[PDB]
Amino acid sequence: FIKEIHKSIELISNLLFSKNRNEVLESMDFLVLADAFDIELSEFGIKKMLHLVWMKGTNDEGTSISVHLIECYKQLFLTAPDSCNMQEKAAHIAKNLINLSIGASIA
DNA sequence: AAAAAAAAAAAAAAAAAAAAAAAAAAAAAAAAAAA
Repeated sequence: FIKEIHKSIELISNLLFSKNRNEVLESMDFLVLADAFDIELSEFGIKKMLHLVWMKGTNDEGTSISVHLIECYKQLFLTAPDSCNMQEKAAHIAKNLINLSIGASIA
């Protein structure tokens, strides 16, 4: 089942760049639900979410791709467990933001 | 607080109009021959 889920992550990393809006949105929700667990290649899928910052649209109904990407990365890398103070809230946020740019390419 | 209804968007198939290309017919011009 884990091998088939990894094949699924490999296919959803390609389906992120489709033309339908709801396909991209449910693909992003699937990758967020995978990375809420500790699936190994799921992080790779999250990297291909980062190139969804460019696809813009002035439609103004539902949630767009970038407006959903803000919420996805906010839940992933901009939160901490709520038993923390204000100080280590910012420390965990800054640790996640620093670790987001350690093993990074130019793109 | 949840469910139902209405509106908008998406996908597939079909139809209409315009543009381009092809074919046919008619007319005009030139040259040659005969009385």
